Formats: sequence, C-alpha cells, structure tokens
Amino acid sequence: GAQVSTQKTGAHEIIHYTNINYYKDAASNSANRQDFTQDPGKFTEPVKDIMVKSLPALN
Amino acid sequence: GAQVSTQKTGAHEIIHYTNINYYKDAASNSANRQDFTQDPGKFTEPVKDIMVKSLPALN
Amino acid sequence: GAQVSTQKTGAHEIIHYTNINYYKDAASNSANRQDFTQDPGKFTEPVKDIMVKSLPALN
Amino acid sequence: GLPVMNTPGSNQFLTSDDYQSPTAMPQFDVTPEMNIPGEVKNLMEIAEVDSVVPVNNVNENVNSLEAYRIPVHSVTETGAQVFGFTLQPGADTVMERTLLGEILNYYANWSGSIKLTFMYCGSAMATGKFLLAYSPPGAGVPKNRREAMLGTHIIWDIGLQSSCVLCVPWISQTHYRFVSKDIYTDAGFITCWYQTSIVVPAEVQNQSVILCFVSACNDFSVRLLRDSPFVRQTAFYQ
Amino acid sequence: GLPVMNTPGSNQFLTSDDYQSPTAMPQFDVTPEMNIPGEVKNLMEIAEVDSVVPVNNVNE
Amino acid sequence: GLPVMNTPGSNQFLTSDDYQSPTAMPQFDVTPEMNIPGEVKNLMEIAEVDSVVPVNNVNENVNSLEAYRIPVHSVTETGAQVFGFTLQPGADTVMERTLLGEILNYYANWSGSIKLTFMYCGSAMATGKFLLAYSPPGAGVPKNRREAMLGTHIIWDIGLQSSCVLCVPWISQTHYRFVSKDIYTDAGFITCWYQTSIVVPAEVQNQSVILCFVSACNDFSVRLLRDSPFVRQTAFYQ
Amino acid sequence: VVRVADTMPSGPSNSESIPALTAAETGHTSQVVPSDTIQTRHVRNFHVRSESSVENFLSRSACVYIVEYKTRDDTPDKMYDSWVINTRQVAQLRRKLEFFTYVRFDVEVTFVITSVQDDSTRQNTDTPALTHQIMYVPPGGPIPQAVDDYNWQTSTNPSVFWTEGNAPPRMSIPFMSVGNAYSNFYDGWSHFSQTGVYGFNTLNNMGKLYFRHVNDKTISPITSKVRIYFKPKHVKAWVPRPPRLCEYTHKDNVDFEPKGVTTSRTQLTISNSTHVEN
Amino acid sequence: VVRVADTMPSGPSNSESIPALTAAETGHTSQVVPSDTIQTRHVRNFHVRSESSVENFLSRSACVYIVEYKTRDDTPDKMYDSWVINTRQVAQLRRKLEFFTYVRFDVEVTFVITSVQDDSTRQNTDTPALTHQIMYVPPGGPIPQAVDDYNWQTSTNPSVFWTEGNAPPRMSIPFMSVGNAYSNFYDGWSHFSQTGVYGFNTLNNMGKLYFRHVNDKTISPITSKVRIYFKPKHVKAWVPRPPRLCEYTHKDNVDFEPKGVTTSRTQLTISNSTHVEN
Amino acid sequence: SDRVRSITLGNSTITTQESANVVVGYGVWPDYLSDEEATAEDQPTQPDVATCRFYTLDSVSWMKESQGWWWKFPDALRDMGLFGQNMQYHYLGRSGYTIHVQCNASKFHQGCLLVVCVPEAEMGAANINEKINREHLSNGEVANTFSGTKSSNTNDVQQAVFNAGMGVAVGNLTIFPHQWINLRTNNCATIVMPYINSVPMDNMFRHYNFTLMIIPFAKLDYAAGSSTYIPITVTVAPMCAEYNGLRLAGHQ
Amino acid sequence: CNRSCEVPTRLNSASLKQPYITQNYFPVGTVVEYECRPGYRREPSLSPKLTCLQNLKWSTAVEF
Ligand SMILES: CCCCCCCCCCCCC/C=C/[C@H](O)[C@H](N)CO
Ligand SMILES: CCCCCCCCCCCCC/C=C/[C@H](O)[C@H](N)CO
Repeated sequence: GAQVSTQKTGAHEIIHYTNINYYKDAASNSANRQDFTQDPGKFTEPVKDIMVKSLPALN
Repeated sequence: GAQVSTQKTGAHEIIHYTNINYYKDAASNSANRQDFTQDPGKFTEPVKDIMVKSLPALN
Repeated sequence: GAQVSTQKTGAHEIIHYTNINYYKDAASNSANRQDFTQDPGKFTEPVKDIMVKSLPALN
Repeated sequence: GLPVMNTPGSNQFLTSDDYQSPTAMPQFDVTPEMNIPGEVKNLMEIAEVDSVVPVNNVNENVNSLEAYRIPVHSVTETGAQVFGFTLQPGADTVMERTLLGEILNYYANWSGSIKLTFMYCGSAMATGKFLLAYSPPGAGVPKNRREAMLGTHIIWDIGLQSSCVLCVPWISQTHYRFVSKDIYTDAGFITCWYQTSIVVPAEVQNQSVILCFVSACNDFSVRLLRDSPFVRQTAFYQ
Repeated sequence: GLPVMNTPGSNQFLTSDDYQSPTAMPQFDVTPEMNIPGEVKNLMEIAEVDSVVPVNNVNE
Repeated sequence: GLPVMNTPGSNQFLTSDDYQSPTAMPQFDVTPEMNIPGEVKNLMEIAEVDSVVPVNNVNENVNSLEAYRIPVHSVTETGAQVFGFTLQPGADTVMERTLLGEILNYYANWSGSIKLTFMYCGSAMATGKFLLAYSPPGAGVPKNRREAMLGTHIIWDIGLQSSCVLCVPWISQTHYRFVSKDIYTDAGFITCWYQTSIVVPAEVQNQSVILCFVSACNDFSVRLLRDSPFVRQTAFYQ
Repeated sequence: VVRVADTMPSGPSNSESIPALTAAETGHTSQVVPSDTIQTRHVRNFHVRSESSVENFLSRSACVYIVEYKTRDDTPDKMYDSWVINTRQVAQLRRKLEFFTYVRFDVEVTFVITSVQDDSTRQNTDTPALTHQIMYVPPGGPIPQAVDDYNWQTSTNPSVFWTEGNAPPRMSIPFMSVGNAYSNFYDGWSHFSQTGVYGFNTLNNMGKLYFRHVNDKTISPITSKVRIYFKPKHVKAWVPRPPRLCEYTHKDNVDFEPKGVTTSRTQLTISNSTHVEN
Repeated sequence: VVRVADTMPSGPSNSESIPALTAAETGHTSQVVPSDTIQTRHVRNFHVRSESSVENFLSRSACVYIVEYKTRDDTPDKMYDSWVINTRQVAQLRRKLEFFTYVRFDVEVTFVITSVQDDSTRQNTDTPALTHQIMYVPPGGPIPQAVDDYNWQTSTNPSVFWTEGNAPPRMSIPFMSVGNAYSNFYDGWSHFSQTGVYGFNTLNNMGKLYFRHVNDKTISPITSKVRIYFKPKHVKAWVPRPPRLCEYTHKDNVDFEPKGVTTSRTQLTISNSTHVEN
Repeated sequence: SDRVRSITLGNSTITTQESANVVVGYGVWPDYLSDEEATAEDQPTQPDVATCRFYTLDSVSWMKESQGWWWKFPDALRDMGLFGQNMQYHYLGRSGYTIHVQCNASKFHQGCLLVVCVPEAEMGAANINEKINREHLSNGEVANTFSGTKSSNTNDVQQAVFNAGMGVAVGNLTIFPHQWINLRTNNCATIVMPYINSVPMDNMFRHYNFTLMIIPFAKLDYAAGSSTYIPITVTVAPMCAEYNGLRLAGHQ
Repeated sequence: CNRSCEVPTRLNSASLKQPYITQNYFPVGTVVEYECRPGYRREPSLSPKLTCLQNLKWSTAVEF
C-alpha cells in the first residue's frame, strides 16, 4: 500500500519517491510540504461590486 | 516505485541492481556515477569552415 | 529486481531463497558457491589420437 | 535477522525533518473541522496587501502618527522635490517594520516587482502634479528633477481619483536579491518630486499630507527561512 | 522509522560468510578476461591425475 | 519489530560512498539552470587538446619562455640530431607539468596512443627535413641516425604546411602502463634528428625555433584515482 | 507545481484606460501588473511560492522550554520538575504563531536531555547510565509530590523512558483541543459577569509535564536539563494579523512597553554620501 | 556503455592524401588516428572512459577544515568555535575544483569529531558521553557570543546534535547559490567604481558554522576537534582551465610566488647511461 | 584560395589575404538573450549596428625582447563610440565579440605569436598580500605589458610570462580559444567569443569578462637591413549586444 | 617576550644554515634558509626559504 510522488526539483533542466504509512493514526504521518496552491482574493480585492482595474471605478 | 539498472562489470567475460528513493528532495539522491558520454568537439576542432584532415586545409 | 534460487539440501528425502543486489558494483556481490560443474578432460586424457580404453592402445 | 548497515547521520536530531513518529494518545477522536472565514494557505497572500509606509521617520516623528504623514505644500520655486528612500524592503529603515518587510525578514532572498500607492489626503480644491520616480543602481542618487526623469517615472495629476500607483519592476541581473544589505544586489532609489506646485484658493489650508502604501505584485517570491533579526529575548517570560 | 528487532549473532565476524560489502574503489574498470588454457573449476579434476607413490620409504 | 542483523562495515565512514542523506534545507527552490557554453562532461575531452611541451628545460631556461623554444640551425655535418626525451607523460621531466600530464598525474594507469605536433617557427625562405622517431623499449637509446630509422619514424619536409604529426601508437604487452616509474612498463624514446640541414638564402637568420605540442588520441584512458604528487600544503591558507 | 505569474509584452499607449489612477479609499489593493505602466518584454518566469506556505513556514523544530532537576538534593522538591504546557515563554515561536489568530495542527515533540556532574568533594565516581522519565498529566489528573511517589506508576498517563546515549525521544500528538481550532488571542473574560482573568489564559488547559530520574539517589549530585522542542505540522490557520512590534513581557497577557514605529532617520530626503573625500 | 574507439586495419599508401601535414596555426588539434601513418591491425578495444568523468573525478569525500574548541576554559571565547564557509583553505580540493571556471553541484557533508582529555592535576575522572552541537547560520543571521547564549536555540537555523560513539554526522545540501552556477574565479570588483575588494571574495556569502559542547562545564578540560569533510555530487562544470602551477598563499586571492615551468635537465638530448661500468 | 576572408559588421569591413582559418569561439555563435533564460523584466535595448561594428585599439610595438601584452575587453571598449556610451547609461549589458588581431612582416622575418582569449583571468599581485590598483589591471585601450623576470612594483600585477599573471604554465593556455600568428603564414586571428558568464546579464564596469593576451613564444628575429619596426594591431567588435536598466550617466 | 614560532620544519634532505640553527625566538616575517645535507644537491626550481606567518606557523616546506 505504497504511494509514489514527485520530488521537489529545479526548473529549465519528475524524479519519484515512495511512501508507506506505518502507524494507525493520521497524526503520525509526515508533514504535507508540497501543497503550493493559493487564493489571495479574500484579503486583496475584498470588496463588493467587483472593479475592472481599467475603469476609474468611481463616479 | 523501484528502478533496476545494470552494474558496472568487466568485458570479454548485465548484472542488475535495484534502487529506491526515500527522501522528498532530489539533492538527497545518490550520485550519478554511470554517465559515460562525451563530446570533445567544442574544445578540439573549435573552428569555422570544418576541415577534412586529408586535404592540406590551406591555400 | 529480486532473484529466487534453490537452497543446498540433502538427497533421498527444492527449498527456495531470495536475493537482492544492493550495490552498484559487481565486486560487491556475494560469492558464487553453487557452481558444481567440472571437466577433467584437459588434465586426464590430455593426449592426441584419443584412446578407446578396451583396445591395447599400442601396436 | 535481516542484514542492515547503519549509515552516517544515524541517531541525530535535525530540526527540519519530515519523519514519522508514534502517537502518545492512540485512536484519539479529533473534533470536527469548521469553516472559519479567512484562511491563509501561503504567506504571500498577506504580503500582497497594502500597508502604510512610515516615511517621515525623521528622528522624533517615530513616536507619533507623524511618521506616516508626508508633508506637501505650495513651494515658491518649482523643479523641486518631495522625498526619497532606498528600495530595500527589509534593510532600509523606511519600510523595515512594514507588513511586507516583516514577512520578508524571516527570509533571505526576494524577487519580483513592488507596488507603491500614494493617497493624497488634502482638500478637494487643491491640485498639483508630482514626479514619482525609480532609479536603477549604477549611478548615484539623482540630485535634480531632470536627472530623476531619466529613470522609471510617472507624472501624477491629483484629481477625483485621489491615488496613483508607482510600479517598480524587476530590473536585475540575478534572479534573487538579498533581503539584508550587500553591495552585490543593490536595488535602486525611490524619489518623489514637486514637478509643479500645490495650488489652493483663498481660505483653504496650504499644507496637506501624502500617505504612502507598499505591497507586492503577483510575481513576488521569498526563499531562505531564517530567524528574524528583531526578536530579542533575555530571560523566560513568566 | 521501521520496527526492527536485532537477533542473536549480530555484530559478530564469522569466517565462512556469504554477505555483501561496499567497494572501496567504486566504478572501477576491471581489465578484460583472457582465455588462458588449463582452467580448474573443481579440485577433484586434479586428484584424478596419476602421481607416483613413494613406496620404498624404508628409513633412508 | 523486524529481525535485523548488522553486518561488518557498519557505522564506518568510507570516503568513496554512494549513499543517500537527508537535506538540511527541505523543499528548497533551486535557481533555474542556464545554458553556459563550453560544458565538460569527461576530463578526457581536455587531454585531447594540444599544449606546448617545455622541451628545452636545460637547467636555466625553466624560468623563461626559452623552455618551449627548441633550437634549430644550419649544421656543418648531416647525419645529426635535434633532441630527444623519454615517453613518460607524467614521469618524465619534459612533459610532466603539461595539460595531459597534469590530468594524468591524478591517475595511476594510462593506455592509448599519443600525438606530437611540431610547428616550425622559422622564416618562409628556410627549408629542411627532419627525422621524427619513436623507439620501443628493449634496446637502449639509439645513438646514430641509422639506429633511429629502425623505429617508428616519419621524415618531415618543411614547407607551406608548417607543422607535422608524429603519432606514437600503443605497442605494449599489458593493456595499461603506470603513470609513475616502474621498470615493468617502460614505454620507449622520442628523438628528432637533423636528417639533412637548414638551408637559408643570404640576409636571412639561420637560427630558428621548433615548438612541440602534445595531446592524446581517441583511444586514451586513465584508471586509478590518486592524489597528485605536486600539491603540497604546510599550514592552512588564511 | 504552481509557478508564479509571468510578464506579458506591451507597447505604447494613449487611451482613456488608466490603471495607475485607482482609489485606495475603497479598502482595495490595486493589482497593477508591471506590463501596464512601462513597456515590458516576454518573461517566462519559473519561480515557485513553495517555501512561503504556512506549512513550510511553521513546520520547523522549534522549542518551548528548558527544565532543570537534580538526582541528589537535600530538599525533596528539586529532585524532579514540572511544566505547565504553553507555547508562550520563548519569543520566536510565539511571534511566529501569533502571525495568525486561529491555528489547527498536530505537534511533533522532541526532548534533548543533557546531564552535568555537580561539584562535590567525592567527585570521582563510577556511575552507570542515567535513565529518565517524562510523564504527561492531562488536565485534571493527579500530580506527583516526590520522586518516590506512587503517582509515577503511569498506568493510564502516557510516560516516556529514556537511557543516556541513545537517539532523543520524539512522539507525535494529535489536535488536542476542545474548540474547532486553537486560539492565539482571546478577547474576553473567564466569568460571565466580565470579571476574573482576561485574555488567552482562560483557554490554555493543556495539563503539564513531570520529569525525574528513574534511578535511585546517587552518591554524588548530577543535574539534568531537558529541553522541550515543539514542532508543529499539518497546519491550518485563519484570520491573519499584523506582526508584533513591541517586546513581550509576560506569558499570560499581551502587555507591552510602547515602542516607536521603526528606526529613525536624520532627514526626509536622500542624497549622495557626504563622507570623507574623493 | 560507451567504449573507446577502435583501431582499423590499413596498408601501404602512395597518394596526395597527407594526414601528417597539418596546420597548428589554426587553433586546431589534429585528429590523426594511428591507422593513418603506420600499418596497423584490427584491434577491438574494450576500454571505457568511466573513472575520468567529472562526477567520478570530483565525487570523493574531500574535506575542508579542522576546528578546535574546549569544554572548560577560563576565557569564554575558546569554549566554542566558528567557521566562515569557503572551499579554499586546503589545496587539494581547491586545485581540483579550480580545474573548471564554473561549477554546479550538491554537497554531502560529513563531520568527524574526536575529543582528547587535556592535561590537569585532577585527571582521573568519570565523564559521561559528550554531546556536540553544530549549528549553521545562513548569510545575515544572528551570531552566538557564548556557549550559554540563547541564540543556540536553533528554532529556524538547522543544527545537528551528535553523541560520542555513534556513526559520524552526514547531511546533504542543495545548490545554495544566487547565480546560475558557482564561481571559482571572478575578475571584478565589489563596488561599481572599480574599487573595493578584488576577486572571488565578493561572491562567497555562504554563512558560517558554529560548534559547541551541549554539556555543561566539566571538572577537567577536554578539547574537541571536528573535521568538516566536503564531498560534491550531481556535478556540472563549464569553461575548463589549466591546472595551477604555483603554490597557494592565501584563501581570498590568487597571489603567488613565480615558479618555473617544470623540473630541469642537464642537456637537451638523451643518451645511454654513463654510470658505473659493465 | 581559402587564405582570403572578408568580415563585414555595421559600416566596417576587414579584408585579409593571408588568413589560415578564421578562428571562432567554443563552437557557439553569439545570439541575443532568450526570454526563457532571462531575469530582467523591462524591454532590452538592442541598439543597432551603432555598437555592432569594429573598433581599433592602440598599437603595440613588437621588438626583439618584448614579452607580451594584455587587455580587458568590456573595459577596453569604454570610450569607443556609442558602445561605450551605452555602457555609461545602462546597468546591465551583454555581448559576444569578434576579435581580429592583425600583424604583418616580410618573408625574411621569423617569429611566432600566441593570441588567447581567457575568461575570468584573475591576475595575481606582485607583492603577495597587497591590493592591486585598477590602472594596473585594465588601462583602457592601452596595453599592460608582461616581463621576463618577476616584478615587484607596488600595487601591481605579478607579470612574468612563464606564469601569465595567473599562476599557471604558459604552455597550458592553449585550452582557451586561440590562434598563432606565425609570421611565416598567418594573420587570421579571429576569436568570436560568445557571452560567457554565470548570470544572464552583467555589469560592464564592475566585471571583466575575459582577457586577450598576445605572447610571443618564438621571438621576433630578422637580419640587418629588414624593417625593424613591426606593429601589432588589435581590432574588436561587439556582436548581438543589448542593454538594460537605463539610469543616469555612470562611472568614469 | 613577543609572539614566536616553533622550531622550523625538519626536512629529511636539508638542514638549517649557521646563523639560524642555534637561535630561538623567531618573530613574524622572519625568513630562514636551508642548505643541502650531505650528500644531496639543489633543485633549482625551488627556493629554500621559509617565512613564519601571522598565526605563528611556518610556510609549507617540502623538498629542496
Ligand atoms: C509523554 C510525552 C507527552 C508530551 C506532551 C507535550 C505536549 C502536549 C500538549 C499539546 C501541545 C499543544 C500545542 C500548543 C497549543 C497551541 O498552539 C497554543 N495554545 C497556542 O495557541
Ligand atoms: C548543520 C549542518 C549544515 C552544514 C552547512 C555546511 C555547508 C553549507 C554551505 C554550502 C557549501 C557550498 C559548497 C562550496 C561552494 C563553491 O563550490 C565554492 N564557492 C567554490 O567556488
């Protein structure tokens, strides 16, 4: 019951690693250091009546 | 997620080894001591108007 | 990339073992203690005009 | 009995590990997760938010709200100036303790463009134009308005839209600069110039105030986790 | 972290072993093998050859 | 609990290992790789490049550019000679500190053919022929021109192509020779002979200079990594 | 792999499109791409916002505390130690966690135990290997009062034994909280009448650790110190928050000395340097 | 497997094809196969240019340095040590790396730690196992100033603990550079006005290591020495370069005493030996 | 015949009739920086043929006992027309180079020259633990001169020919792109260097890219009555130059 | 009582000359000179001198 992922590697010049979970509890697992998603739309642009950025957005 | 290669062996008289990557970073992997390619055409023969080696290559 | 052989066992009364090579060099492997072939025809009978062993082989 | 060879680095404790450990409270029932609004997944979602820059930090205004107030008034001669600082968001004293600069002091490399926003907080009858300029390094600081208009500038006309954006692009030879000071990764200068003047009618206050913001663009990145040079502890807090 | 129990006979050195070891000269280029005549694979190929018996070993 | 037996050679540190280790800076973002021209993948791409041989190393010309200048002039009697050395690219004093010899001193075995190139740097009115000869070992050094023409020689006529190539083949009984000196892997001798003379017109300088090059062929190989006998350190450099 | 956004090429412009003129009065950060004000080129950018994520920012083996106790003392109270668990006596991990208002994570816990032979006349001994016990007491349980107490018999409480010379002790701990997340900041009181204790001290309630030598009383004093290293992992965080300016004073409140905004300057403009000469 | 090239058979020749006559004036190395000047035979050659590759040449556990520090000194400065990281204080690995002008690699780092009991009157002790800390400080971070400094609490800085008797410490380190490759040689200045510092010292900027005993002050002095072993791996190299002739003098420049080209001889020709007799 | 070559750049043209083979680079031809290896964000200045053209440096005189000359080439082209002007207004710049070295004599002359382009030729100081002045490393378009014996001028480069300033064997400098001007048969000293660095663009003043060296291994030698004055002329062109980060005028 | 170096490096083919072989107290910047032992002969490509450095250790001396 192993799972194979990709290793963090450089760009401009897909290596895989293997993983087995040994313990019965999920707090035991190694940390998830490979989630790179983001969504900065709730802190920046946190308004109503969404602006266009080319219009004056006033008057 | 293992990979099987050939071992360095003698000539005139294809043994395999197995490899598993354990860590999440590619700097952790064992060194690549089995790349035997070369191209000495940028240091030797580093000229324009490529010569023939049987002609005098002058006049 | 494992290989399964037979164990050395007694006669008149086919057990298998498993083997994995871990290192990249062939000098690292365990010794080949299971080759039982022979050919004593170059030390004994090392002659020309091969004899019959029932003829006198002379005159 | 399995043949095992221990390799170097056994029985050490490295701080940045990613191993597995046994649980001291096995089969523990963790409480259900709730949708709390405002989740942060990346610290770069925070650094792209505007925060006011304490530009007027001249030797006493630090201990007041006057650090954030940039003076502007009517000048008897144009060709002038307003302010200027050095583009070092975490080394320069101006934008050191800012939101971007304090995220940026836990790191050691940075890359990407930087925004600057200038809200003119004066009267609605007042008007005037400014020269917001960035100068890439290699020469000195410009000393005229005509030396600063050779750089990356924008002329800002004050009107019904009371704020403008100076976008400082990424003009470098390396992919990264240091968040601390070295001479190899100098980054340039930011100056603002009285271009014309402040023109007000009668019975309107001449002396008004500019507020400066700073944030990061959508190509900003930080690289080397270090400890911040601003935390200091002598004994345990009890 | 894998759960491992060491069994008796660990960290000993037995003379007739068949284990694996690391190479001190890695990726070494061994010279090509040559066909030398007269190969011995078994010591019983030697014992089947006639050799003269010192029968008259009487005291001098 | 898995049954494991530790084998001998555990908890040692061998210098030439190929194991895996944990990273102290996990998930580190390495900068993008750039196409820099002139990549070396094998050190034998370097050894096949010509480099000048300090042949005239006679007891004072070492501390000058005269080590590389081989004298040649007009001789009052033919049947003569020009120079000679011993074919030991890393043991012989002549081609010791050369490019091929310094790549070759980090090793302990070598194999393959060796090139020698002779650029005649004299006048364009001068002319003459030489005897470039290699002598495999077993006899002594040849003492005549007629003993040296029994070897592997080429007669070089100086003309509009001002350089020639003496190719020293691989005549051995073993596949490898030692880059240091033992008597079991002796390799032969390289001599050059005034064959005829140097013939010049009037008001042209008689005494000219040969330059000698050395490189390796496309079947050259080195085998045993050792440390070079030329590095020497007494204390740390600070 | 989620790369950063790229730079697109642009040219001259003369139109009624004004991206620079914005309104910062509407709580709104402008999103000016650098290709909107200057003429740019095509940059294919290969950078990753990898090591700035909240996991990669918080999942380092930080600390919490140092603990001292002896193996031969005349007073029976310095022969063992204890620690009420918070994360607020060391300022680095406290400031890093107080970037956010709510957090939720599992903890990986490591101990680093070092023993020093104290000073006495009979200092030349032959001491066997010291063995340590670290017992965790959940909130409300019974507390030890000596080293030979029978409350150390750890029948239900989780305890860890360690022998001198091995790898350090490490164990993982799940999300041990009664709310949906941990609270870095609590703006309220303990009693419903708005009296009592104010702040985050109402919500700590983690229990405490107890430390002793498993061995009997030695013939010479040895002091042992164990350092509790906290390391968070599997992290989520909510409603971010400005970094703290002032220095911490205590572990149970947010009280501070008023510090100025930043470092000072001598004048409001920049110029070239006026030091020594050409 | 890429074997070396083979030798082809040939015969007599009398033609206008002249492979020996070349022009070395055109920057060009001639490629004369040995089957072009002499008559050869068919040699099927089975040799491999394996152990001359740049990986097989550089990936050996070389070194960089020796470090000394004590556990009981009256001066508080010799109780710990430090080292600014370069690769240029030992000449063997420096010369080997300076075969090339640019390099790019990962580093595998091993420490070899040995402790010697110093000389004192009270030399008969019973000392438990020493424990060491090796902390790495990235370029710009805060530096310790004592052994009991609170800057050693390694909350963000990577540090390694080691106990006497185990396997040596070893950890891998990625390509930690701000340019596209490392620089063995830099022909320039630090300041734009062509003043300042000259050479490769502008581009080192690696941070530094700090070394101490984790234990408290012992009753007798013990000096520990740790040897930093650098070992490169995953290697690429660009624009090769001649081997250095002269001896190194310092670690921050390329300054040298002028050495002659090679070893001398007594005459320009060879002959048979003139020693003793038949 | 292949002894003849024309080289055309901008509004400048070099014709040679005793070329041997035009030597050109590491195999790589110079080209503009791609936008997949680029770092700076604003639009580059590919100026015109106004920089991509030949400039002639000063002439050095080759005597019987001359030892060798050297230049530093991003710095040697610092007053050479609009090229140098772009150096003074931009922070980052980048170019390959076509170096063509000329020298001529008669057929009664003899002597041989080595013309090497050495990347990152970091020179060593004459007295060991002491600073070097910039005027001793690069003197603009004016050559610095090696010596035969060791030198001990203060704040100066160690200038012996048999160590080439750097501390190596001078017969090992044929590992770099080079030619020989044998006066018997040559004049064809091209080296078309590409851009070689460890960063995609670099500063022209703070960094020296490479070093041209002209070292006579077989010295100049002639009979009495021939022309005793033999000059050596070095002509250099930038190729595919581009500039980035425009600001005020720079460091003279 | 200034800072001093140790005894210079004992080479197995060279001995010190005779102002230097007896006297102790080598300050910094001190050059000492070796002579060929009997029976040896000089290698001309090496200079038989040793300077003591700032860290009170001599320069590298191998085989003169
Ligand atoms: C026998 C070994 C058991 C070790 C027990 C030690 C730790 C157990 C307590 C759980 C740790 C909780 C981590 C900190 C909680 C929150 O982050 C703080 N309240 C900050 O808001
Ligand atoms: C806590 C253990 C961390 C150990 C840290 C030690 C090494 C970290 C620094 C990186 C080593 C870089 C290797 C040398 C760099 C280049 O090759 C040199 N500049 C030569 O050009």
